[PDB]
Amino acid sequence: MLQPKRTKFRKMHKGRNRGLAQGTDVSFGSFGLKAVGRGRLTARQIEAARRAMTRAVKRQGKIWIRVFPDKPITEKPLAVRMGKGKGNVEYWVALIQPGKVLYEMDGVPEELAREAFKLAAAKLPIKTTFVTKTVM
Amino acid sequence: ALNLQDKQAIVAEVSEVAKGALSAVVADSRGVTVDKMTELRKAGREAGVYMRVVRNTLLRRAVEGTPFECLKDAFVGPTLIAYVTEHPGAAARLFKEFAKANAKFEVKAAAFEGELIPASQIDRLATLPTYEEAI
Amino acid sequence: MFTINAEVRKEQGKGASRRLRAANKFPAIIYGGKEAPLAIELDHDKVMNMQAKAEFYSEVLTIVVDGKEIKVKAQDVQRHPYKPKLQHIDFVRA
Amino acid sequence: YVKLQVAAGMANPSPPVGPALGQQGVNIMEFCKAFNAKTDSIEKGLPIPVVITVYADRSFTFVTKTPPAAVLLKKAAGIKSGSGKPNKDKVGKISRAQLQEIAQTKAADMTGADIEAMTRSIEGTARSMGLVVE
Amino acid sequence: MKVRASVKKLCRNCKIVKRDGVIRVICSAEPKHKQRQG
Amino acid sequence: SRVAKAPVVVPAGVDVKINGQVITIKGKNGELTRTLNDAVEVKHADNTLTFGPRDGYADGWAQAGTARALLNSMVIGVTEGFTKKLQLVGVGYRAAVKGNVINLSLGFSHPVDHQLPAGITAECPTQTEIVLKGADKQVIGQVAADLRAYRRPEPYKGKGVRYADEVVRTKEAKKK
RNA sequence: GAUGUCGGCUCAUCACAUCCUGGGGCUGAAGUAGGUCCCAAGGGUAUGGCUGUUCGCCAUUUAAAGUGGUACGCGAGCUGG
RNA sequence: AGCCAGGAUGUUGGCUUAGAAGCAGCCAUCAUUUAAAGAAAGCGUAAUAGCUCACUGGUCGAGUCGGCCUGCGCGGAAGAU
Ligand SMILES: [Mg+2]
Ligand SMILES: [Mg+2]
Ligand SMILES: [Mg+2]
Ligand SMILES: [Mg+2]
Ligand SMILES: [Mg+2]
Ligand SMILES: [Mg+2]
Ligand SMILES: [Mg+2]
Ligand SMILES: [Mg+2]
Ligand SMILES: [Mg+2]
Ligand SMILES: [Mg+2]
Ligand SMILES: [Zn+2]
Repeated sequence: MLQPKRTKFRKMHKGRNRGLAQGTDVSFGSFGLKAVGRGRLTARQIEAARRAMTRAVKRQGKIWIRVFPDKPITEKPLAVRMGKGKGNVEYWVALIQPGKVLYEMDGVPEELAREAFKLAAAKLPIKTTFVTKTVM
Repeated sequence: ALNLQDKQAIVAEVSEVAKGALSAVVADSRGVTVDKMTELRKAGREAGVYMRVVRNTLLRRAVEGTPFECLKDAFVGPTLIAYVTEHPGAAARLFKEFAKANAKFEVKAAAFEGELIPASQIDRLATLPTYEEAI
Repeated sequence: MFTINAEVRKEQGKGASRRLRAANKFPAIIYGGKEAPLAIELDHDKVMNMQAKAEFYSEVLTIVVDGKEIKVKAQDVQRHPYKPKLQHIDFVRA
Repeated sequence: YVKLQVAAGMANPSPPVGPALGQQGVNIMEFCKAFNAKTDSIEKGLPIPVVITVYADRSFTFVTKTPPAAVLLKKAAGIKSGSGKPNKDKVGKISRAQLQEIAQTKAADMTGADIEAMTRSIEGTARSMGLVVE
Repeated sequence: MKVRASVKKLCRNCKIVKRDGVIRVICSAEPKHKQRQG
Repeated sequence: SRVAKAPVVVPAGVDVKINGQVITIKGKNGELTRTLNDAVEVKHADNTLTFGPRDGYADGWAQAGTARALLNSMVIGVTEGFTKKLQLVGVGYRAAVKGNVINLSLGFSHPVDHQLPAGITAECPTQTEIVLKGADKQVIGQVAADLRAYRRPEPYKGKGVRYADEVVRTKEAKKK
């Protein structure tokens, strides 16, 4: 399960998630799983999808995860009123904008990468598309 | 799936064997197991006969280059060719016994001298002996 | 030999370029040499199918701008963030 | 109509041939001695395949076939049992002169036209059992 | 009969058919493959 | 469309009567009448029937193919006729015909008496066989389905009323 | 410048995510008996031992002893544990 | 697309197992006759058989197949007077 090993600060402002992604090309592998939607990927979602694609390719080829859950998410438990400090960090998310290549793969045929990426996509909260490496 | 490169090559291989052979036999082979066929392929190679199943469209193309351009009207239904490249005869006799013993099929028409032989008059190339008989 | 039909752009900027893409067209630029850069508009479907061949990015292409023929090479490409569409192309005079 | 593989000079025990062919309607003492009387010419320690042809009146007629391809490659290489994982584990070696010896014997059952066609058919049986051509 | 939001062909003998505005999977080989979208 | 474009050959002895969308096909084996969908334009001429779409109707070609298919089996009906054969499987399962009524013994407390409709006739060559005959392909199919419905083939022994051409797949009972 | 709280009693009324009865598909459905899902709200849907209890556990029934909404239905209707 | 016909030989591939013969598993997956036929996609047998597919010849005679960009719809869709 992905998580920053250490951070400058424990907690983070909610912020917003406007714009289009940086890192929209297949940069390391032959194929990629790209975000078509906007949202938050949790470390558990990223791990579930990584497991699905890895089982599918029978741990053959190579896999790259282009996303990193570096944003801490706090939560207030039940029977706790408003205020009295910012809540405790429970989990980590990556902010996703339309166009991010989430995962990459090579060393496997296209048909197998499409199937492995189909299985991984079913674990994710945002709509995705299958992408291939291009000449420029 | 057969490509045009494949189709042209099959016409070429059967057009070459058409020129060299002396007596050619055209017949039906629908409803006959591979056990009896591999038995007629062993009986064919032995008698110097070339055995093939070719698409009737591909045959009308290999036969257009003369002298079997009369066998056209026998390229309707499953077609099996018997090209005798070594000694005229062999096939026309081999097929008649295979037809009678197995009861299936009928044997379409035979060809020799660049002339058409009907289904009833195939007794002409069935009574012919050896080369090798004049001595 | 790849032959691309283009028209010179009568406009420039954000508004004009988005209007082109809404009309199944896309802007592109031709630069290099002593000549002034030439801002052009391309048919999206025609150039999209062409660039699917790896030869588009290696070969010398010919852009036909009002009868005139311009020998070029694909320099850079701005692709749509997630759709199989082209946003803009840079051509360098060959 | 059943197919079996019985020894050169052995035919009678219950576990290999007994109720396997006896359940159909074949005489257990009539076939067992008529088979060994014809396979007497066949060498000791060589499993010979036989095909049974039975009719409506419990009568039978058999045609003796040449020893199997996976059978002759064991005595030529000097092995009792083949490899558990073929092409992953080598269990023996057979020369080009030994490949033509098995092929000349198998000629009565083989579909091939030439000697080179029958030799390649024995080459395939050797690779699928772990025996390498040397 | 399996009733679910995601109805698919489960084998070569499965057939997708729309009967009275309802997507169904009808199978000639396996009764367990019979589906209704709902 | 491929069905609609295929003309129906009306043989010698078959009379065809067209009153707009109403078609009457008379033959040796009886008379059949059908009202075709308004989207169907039927043309007689020669010894054939041709079918086409009617302008302004969105489903014309799909309708013309149905109309074709129907008129083709009407022609076959009034000449050759149709035959549906059913066979009874199971201990005590027997059948008999008494005029236009099929008496069926199918393991129930009361024997079943099935009244045949106009144009359908039945004969029992065996106590375990029902042969239906008629001009209407739809009505003969309906009667055969109705008779089969009294005891549809069971999956454990193949018992019941089955069609002669029916494949009844059986299965083993749950183990232990 | 007051909208009486839990539980019970009495009297109910609606929903359906159905407990029983009715129809049906699949079953790892032989039968009997079940499992699961679909359709169905017409009616029907225990009495007791303990505890203020609702619930729960227990005894013995029943075709069954449904789940919820109604100011956690109901004190200008009763009770007052 | 449908329909007619074939779907063979070495061979029951080797190992394992009471048996594993395409069809419990494990490993290999060539070669021959070929129009084509996987050392076998599923059902079946105690194991065989038997049924069918991948593939191919015939028949038929003009279209057929499923990805992309998009418009509008369909299911997913149960609540209490
Ligand atoms: Mg603006
Ligand atoms: Mg209905
Ligand atoms: Mg007041
Ligand atoms: Mg309901
Ligand atoms: Mg469930
Ligand atoms: Mg009620
Ligand atoms: Mg009970
Ligand atoms: Mg209350
Ligand atoms: Mg009071
Ligand atoms: Mg076809
Ligand atoms: Zn199915």
